[PDB]
Amino acid sequence: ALAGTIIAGASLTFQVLDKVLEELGKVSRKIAVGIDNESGGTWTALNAYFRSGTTDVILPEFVPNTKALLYSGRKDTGPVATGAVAAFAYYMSSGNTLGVMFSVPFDYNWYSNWWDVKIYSGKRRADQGMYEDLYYGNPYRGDNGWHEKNLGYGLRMKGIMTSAGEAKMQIKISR
Amino acid sequence: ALAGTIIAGASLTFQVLDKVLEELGKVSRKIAVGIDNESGGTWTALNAYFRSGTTDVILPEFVPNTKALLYSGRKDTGPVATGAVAAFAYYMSSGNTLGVMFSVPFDYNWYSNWWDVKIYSGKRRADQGMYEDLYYGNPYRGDNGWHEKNLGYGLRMKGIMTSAGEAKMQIKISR
Amino acid sequence: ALAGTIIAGASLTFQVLDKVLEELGKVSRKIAVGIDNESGGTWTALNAYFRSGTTDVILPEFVPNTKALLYSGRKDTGPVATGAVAAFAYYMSSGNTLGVMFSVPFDYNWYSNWWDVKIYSGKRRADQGMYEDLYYGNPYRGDNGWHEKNLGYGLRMKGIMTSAGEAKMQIKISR
Amino acid sequence: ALAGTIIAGASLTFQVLDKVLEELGKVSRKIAVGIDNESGGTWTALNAYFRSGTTDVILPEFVPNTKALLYSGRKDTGPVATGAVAAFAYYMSSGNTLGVMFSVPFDYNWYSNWWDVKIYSGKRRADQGMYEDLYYGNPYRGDNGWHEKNLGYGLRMKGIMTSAGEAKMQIKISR
Amino acid sequence: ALAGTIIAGASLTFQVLDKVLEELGKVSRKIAVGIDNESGGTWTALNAYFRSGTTDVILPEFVPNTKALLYSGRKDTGPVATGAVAAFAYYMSSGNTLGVMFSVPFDYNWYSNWWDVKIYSGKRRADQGMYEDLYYGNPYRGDNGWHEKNLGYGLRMKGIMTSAGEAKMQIKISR
Amino acid sequence: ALAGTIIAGASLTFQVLDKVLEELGKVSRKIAVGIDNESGGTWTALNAYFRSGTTDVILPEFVPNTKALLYSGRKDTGPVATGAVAAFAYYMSSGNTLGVMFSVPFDYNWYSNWWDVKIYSGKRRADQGMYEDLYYGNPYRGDNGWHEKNLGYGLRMKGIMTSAGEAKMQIKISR
Amino acid sequence: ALAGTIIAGASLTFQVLDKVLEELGKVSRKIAVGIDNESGGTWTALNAYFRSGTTDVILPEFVPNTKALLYSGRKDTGPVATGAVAAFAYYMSSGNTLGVMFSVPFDYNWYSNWWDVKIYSGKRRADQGMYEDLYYGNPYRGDNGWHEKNLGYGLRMKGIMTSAGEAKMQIKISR
Amino acid sequence: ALAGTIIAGASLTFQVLDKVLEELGKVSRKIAVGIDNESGGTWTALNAYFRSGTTDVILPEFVPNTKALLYSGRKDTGPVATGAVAAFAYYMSSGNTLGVMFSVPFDYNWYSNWWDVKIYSGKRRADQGMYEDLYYGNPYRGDNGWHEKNLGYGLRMKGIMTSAGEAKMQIKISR
Ligand SMILES: CC(C)CCC[C@@H](C)[C@H]1CC[C@H]2[C@@H]3CC=C4C[C@@H](O)CC[C@]4(C)[C@H]3CC[C@]12C
Ligand SMILES: CC(C)CCC[C@@H](C)[C@H]1CC[C@H]2[C@@H]3CC=C4C[C@@H](O)CC[C@]4(C)[C@H]3CC[C@]12C
Ligand SMILES: CC(C)CCC[C@@H](C)[C@H]1CC[C@H]2[C@@H]3CC=C4C[C@@H](O)CC[C@]4(C)[C@H]3CC[C@]12C
Ligand SMILES: CC(C)CCC[C@@H](C)[C@H]1CC[C@H]2[C@@H]3CC=C4C[C@@H](O)CC[C@]4(C)[C@H]3CC[C@]12C
Ligand SMILES: CC(C)CCC[C@@H](C)[C@H]1CC[C@H]2[C@@H]3CC=C4C[C@@H](O)CC[C@]4(C)[C@H]3CC[C@]12C
Ligand SMILES: CC(C)CCC[C@@H](C)[C@H]1CC[C@H]2[C@@H]3CC=C4C[C@@H](O)CC[C@]4(C)[C@H]3CC[C@]12C
Repeated sequence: ALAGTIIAGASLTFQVLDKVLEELGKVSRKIAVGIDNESGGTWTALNAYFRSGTTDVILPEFVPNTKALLYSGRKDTGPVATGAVAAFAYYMSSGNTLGVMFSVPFDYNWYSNWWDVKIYSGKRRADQGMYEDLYYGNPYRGDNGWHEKNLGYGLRMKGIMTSAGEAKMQIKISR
Repeated sequence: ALAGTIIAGASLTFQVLDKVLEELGKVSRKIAVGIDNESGGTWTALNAYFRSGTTDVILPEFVPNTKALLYSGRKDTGPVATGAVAAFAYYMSSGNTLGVMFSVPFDYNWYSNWWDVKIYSGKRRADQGMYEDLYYGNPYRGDNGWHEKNLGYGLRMKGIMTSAGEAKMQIKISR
Repeated sequence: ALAGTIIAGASLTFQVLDKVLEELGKVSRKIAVGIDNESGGTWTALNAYFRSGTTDVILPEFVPNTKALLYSGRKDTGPVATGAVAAFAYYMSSGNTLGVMFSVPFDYNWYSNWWDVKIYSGKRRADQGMYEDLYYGNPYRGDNGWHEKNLGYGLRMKGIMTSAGEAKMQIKISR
Repeated sequence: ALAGTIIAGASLTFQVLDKVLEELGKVSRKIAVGIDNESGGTWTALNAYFRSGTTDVILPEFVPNTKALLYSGRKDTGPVATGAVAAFAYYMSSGNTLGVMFSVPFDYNWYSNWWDVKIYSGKRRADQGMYEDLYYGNPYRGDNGWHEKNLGYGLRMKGIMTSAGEAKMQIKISR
Repeated sequence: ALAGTIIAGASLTFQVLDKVLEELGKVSRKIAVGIDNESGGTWTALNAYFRSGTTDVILPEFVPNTKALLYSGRKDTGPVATGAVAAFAYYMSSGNTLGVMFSVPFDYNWYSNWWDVKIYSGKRRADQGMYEDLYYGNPYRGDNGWHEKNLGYGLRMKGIMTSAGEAKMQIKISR
Repeated sequence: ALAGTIIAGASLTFQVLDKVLEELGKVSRKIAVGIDNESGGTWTALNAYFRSGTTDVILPEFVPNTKALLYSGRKDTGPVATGAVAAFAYYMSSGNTLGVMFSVPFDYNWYSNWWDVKIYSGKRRADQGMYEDLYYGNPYRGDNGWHEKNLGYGLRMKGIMTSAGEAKMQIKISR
Repeated sequence: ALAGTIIAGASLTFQVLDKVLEELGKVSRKIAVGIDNESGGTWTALNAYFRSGTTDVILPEFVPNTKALLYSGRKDTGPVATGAVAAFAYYMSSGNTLGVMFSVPFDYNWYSNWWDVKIYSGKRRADQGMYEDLYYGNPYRGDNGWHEKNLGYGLRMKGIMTSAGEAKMQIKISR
Repeated sequence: ALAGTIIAGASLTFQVLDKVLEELGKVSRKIAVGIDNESGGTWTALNAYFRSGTTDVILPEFVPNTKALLYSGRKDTGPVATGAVAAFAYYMSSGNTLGVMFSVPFDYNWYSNWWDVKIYSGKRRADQGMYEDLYYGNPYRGDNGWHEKNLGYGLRMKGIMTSAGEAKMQIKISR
């Protein structure tokens, strides 16, 4: 009976697809970001632009001097094969913008964790352009290594990002 | 046997529908709203009009000056493909109405999170008209970005709404 | 074999009915009622008449002045397609009766939440007549909106009822 | 094969009976009873006679003046279609017996909650006769309403019983 | 095929027996016994003789005057259709023995709860003879009723036993 | 098909054996032993010899005068039809050995709980011989009864063992 | 159909192997070792050599005089039929090495628990040679018995090991 | 029917693969690392290079003198047959680099736990070269044994690594 075999095959297809979707839904991609502000002035949040994923918290409005920013991101809920990729911008009291990019990809056999920090002149909101500038420029690997560079404008950066799918990023901005 | 194949196909259909309804019922759409009142006077609640969804709390009767409003909304219980969309109104002591709209849709490949704040002359209750004015005017995206505008009548607004299906919205109204 | 097909169909019927009855039993209809008494005298409970549903608490015997009544209702246990509909009466010290109606229906595509408050001359127990008077008169919608009216006899009402199947109602009676 | 069809039908019958017995065993009928004693003297327990059901507590030996009796009853354990129906007796210090009846039936489309209180001359134990006198006399409905009557011998009663299958009963006996 | 039908029937038999044995194993028969000693002297435990069942505690060695005995019994573990039936004996300081019998049967449509208290001259250990004397004499029903009698030797008893399969017994021995 | 019937019968056999082994592994046999030492001197542990079962605690090294020994035993883990049977020895300061035997069998329709206490001249370790001397001599039944005897050497014993598969034994040794 | 019978048999084989591997994985073999040091000097850990199994703790670096060593071992994770067998060595301040062997086998119908303690001249690391010397010499049984011997060099040992698969070992080394 | 047998075999294959992937995902490989710094100066983290696995913590930025480093590593999430293998580097205040390697493999019948510590001239980041130098040089086995060596530059090392798949490593660096 053709119909009986079709029903058996459709049932097997249903079981396999159910398992596959459950597996895809259990994949975890998220990041916890901490940034120390020793720049000498308050930071004012502009926006976070998520190329992939979303967040369960609002971008904290202010980061006073000698205080820390706590932020986080995660992939979209469900069996969707995307990660947590974003760039966010804080307007500094010195009159320039601190842009921070992270990328925690879904497919780890084509991509890796990446991150970068840059200073943009004036007031600059995070968007796809800023994310492309940070990601396709010279970003750091999320390689469990500490990295240091002069940001310019009398500011320097020191930070690290882990290599895990549930990533941690720690950065200090100093003057 | 035709009847046996019909019964097998019906059993498979029942399994598939049970799975689909369970997944539809597991979709989460909700919003938590905080509004700081620095206008210089008490706010008196008028009403919340839900275009979609409902709420587990009553609209707080009063918001005193320098205090905050806590409110929330959620989608309807069950496998129903709708979100949490509403506009609510607070009569301010200055004699005008603060109207706030949020939209957290169900289907995110056609819609996005949106929100807006406006002041209406006199005492004005939230209804479908207020929701349409806010949503089909010039609303902000729930895009994880802070936005500021002059509300008029000596009042200004600064706020943010996240992009998640479980959204957070934070607004401060200031004079 | 006719008997074998009958057994297979009966088994499928049993599975479907089991699921349907479980789903019907999971539907939740309940209400939490709070009423502030600022009338200037004690209220004495008469009775609550439930058109639909029941309650897990006794109608509180007294509500002193400046105190609040806490009451609740819910639908009947099991896969029964009814809601929580009632009218209850408190004898006020002024010599008249405060009647309160709520309706939280089961089927939300034919009915909505409704509520009302009225004052009846003398001592009047809640019954089907009082429920019909409140429900088929000019009741308020449970629309997440605050409503105000003069009850008469030097008393006024201000209250709100939410639109959810698990509803909250808040009322204040004032003089 | 006749035997194979008999075995299939027997398996279906066993599944259906298992389901039915589980549901019958999940039905809950019970009552929690509180009685305030303001008669001016101690009450001494005589006995509780359960027409249906049983109890997890002993009838409290004494109820001193200005104290309260806490008692309870429940239906029999298992898939048995019976409720919690009883009459219990307390010998009052005045020399007469306070008899209290409650009925929380199993089948609510033939029966309802009922209760009553009476005083019997002298010392009188609860039995089937007392239960029949209270139940087939003029009992109150467990209808969420407060009721008052003069018990005689200088005593009066005020009480209420809820309409739920998990019932609450509150009575005060006063002089 | 005869063998295939035999395997199908044996599988159904195994399922039915598994369910029946589980149900039999879930039946609960136990008793909690409290006895107040106001006799004027210490009691010294002799033994408890269990006609049915066993216990999870040792018979307390002594019961001083104005103190209480706490004891318990239960049916045997597993799908065995027996109850908790025992008689236990305490040697009183006056030189005679207090024997106490309880019976909590398994099959409640042939038996009921029963209990009794007696005083035996001298030192008398509990055995089958004592249990038969108490059970087949004039025992009290576990009927939720308080009972009183003169034990003799200047001692009297007042006690009660509930009618449940998880029974409570409370007795006071007084002089 | 012979092979298909063999496979069906083997599957049924595997199910039955799995159930039987699970039930056998759920049988509980254990004992908790307390021994009060009022002999006037310290006891020094020699050894415990387990005819059946084992223990989760070490034999306490010393039991000082007026202190108590806590010990325990249990049946072997798994679906093995054996109980907790042992004899253990404490060398008393008076120069003789206190030997204690307990038996909590697996199969209760052939065996019963038994226990005994004896004093052996000099220093004597527990072994199969000591266990046989105590068990096949004149042991007490674990029958929920207190028993007393003169141990000799100026020492006497009073103790009790319960009849349960999870047994409790309490002994006091006195001088 | 040969293929269908092969598939049915392979499925049964899979079920049986899954159960067997789960059973093997639940077998527990572990040991907790405590050693009191009353030798008069500090012990310095050298190494533990595991003939079978592993450990979740590091060999404690030092055991000061009048302090205790806490160590543990266990069998390898998974359905592997091996136990917890080891010898470990502590260099004593007197210039010689304390070697301790334990064996907790997997298969208890061919092996038993064993243990021993020895002193080796000089500094001697634990290895297969030391384990063979202790295990194939004259080791003590883990028989729930206390054992005493003169270790030499002015030192003596007193200890005990239980007979369980989850074993406890207590040893004191004294001078 | 060829298609029916193919579907049955595919269903069995899917069950077997599901079981195998679940078991592979349950394998646990991780390491917890503690390093005491008694060198006389602060350590500054450079980086950790993971040949296999990843980590849930960032490499601690600094290790002050007389303080300890806490670090950890684990295998990649999912049914991937790899372990936790890494080398990490701390720049010491003396001007040289402390490099530490650990290896906790997945397949224990081809590999074993290994570890090593070395000092490299100047500032030297961990990479594949450092890992190869440590692992294919003369590393210590994670064999539950303490090991000591002179690191040079006036520094010495003493440490231990356990043999478990959930490994612990303790090292002290001293001057
Ligand atoms: C072959 C037979 C059994 C098909 C029966 C039609 C099924 C597929 C139809 C009938 C009723 C339908 C539902 C009706 C209403 C809703 C609520 C809506 O917000 C989302 C879709 C959902 C949940 C529909 C899903 C599809 C549905 C279950
Ligand atoms: C076809 C065969 C298997 C039918 C067997 C008859 C079944 C349906 C009968 C036999 C015994 C019956 C039970 C006997 C006693 C009680 C207790 C009563 O308070 C509620 C009904 C209940 C629980 C009955 C339900 C129906 C029942 C289980
Ligand atoms: C067709 C074949 C498999 C039938 C085998 C007979 C079955 C039904 C018999 C054999 C042994 C029996 C058990 C033997 C002992 C007891 C303990 C008693 O206190 C209650 C009944 C109970 C639990 C019996 C229930 C019925 C029983 C399980
Ligand atoms: C038809 C084939 C599969 C039958 C195989 C024989 C079965 C029934 C036999 C083989 C080994 C046996 C077990 C061997 C040892 C023990 C430990 C003993 O203390 C209780 C019984 C128990 C648990 C036996 C139960 C019965 C048993 C499982
Ligand atoms: C008919 C086919 C499927 C049979 C395949 C052979 C099976 C029975 C064999 C192959 C590999 C074997 C395992 C190999 C290794 C171990 C670890 C050892 O410490 C205990 C036994 C155990 C767990 C073996 C059990 C039996 C085993 C699973
Ligand atoms: C008959 C058909 C369905 C066979 C399909 C091939 C199966 C057996 C193959 C295809 C892909 C394979 C996997 C690919 C990658 C990995 C990660 C590796 O670290 C461990 C093995 C594992 C998990 C492989 C296991 C075997 C695997 C699942």
